[PDB]
Amino acid sequence: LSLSAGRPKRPHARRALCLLLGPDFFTDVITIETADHARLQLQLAYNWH
Amino acid sequence: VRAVIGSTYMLTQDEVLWEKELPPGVEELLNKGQDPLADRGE
Ligand SMILES: NC(=O)c1ccc[n+]([C@@H]2O[C@H](COP(=O)([O-])OP(=O)(O)OC[C@H]3O[C@@H](n4cnc5c(N)ncnc54)[C@H](O)[C@@H]3O)[C@@H](O)[C@H]2O)c1
Repeated sequence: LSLSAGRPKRPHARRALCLLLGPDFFTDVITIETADHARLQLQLAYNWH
Repeated sequence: VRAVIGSTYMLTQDEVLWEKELPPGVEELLNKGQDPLADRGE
């Protein structure tokens, strides 16, 4: 499995062999912009299983 | 010419080995790119 990793979540950054399907999380950095044109970046955290 | 696949084989009388050539670039796809689900990145 060729997966994604890193701080802005680049692709092809962590090759692995088994699939972990547990309640982990991964964190991403999202740059967005509002209706007032305020550019601002986020840090989120994603509980998945 | 045919393909004999499976068990071990001794060439009988009047049989020789044939060479299968491939179009250019196809050998580069066979040896380099092993698993296109794996290394499809490049
Ligand atoms: N329940 C929890 O809160 C919990 C449980 C286990 C681990 N964690 C840790 O939280 C950290 C969050 O950091 P991050 O996500 O910013 O780092 P990251 O973005 O580098 O992590 C990438 C994510 O991919 C997942 N992953 C990696 N190899 C895997 C495989 N073979 N199969 C399935 N999933 C795979 C990891 O769980 C990780 O969350 C992880 O490094 C993880 O070890 C949290």
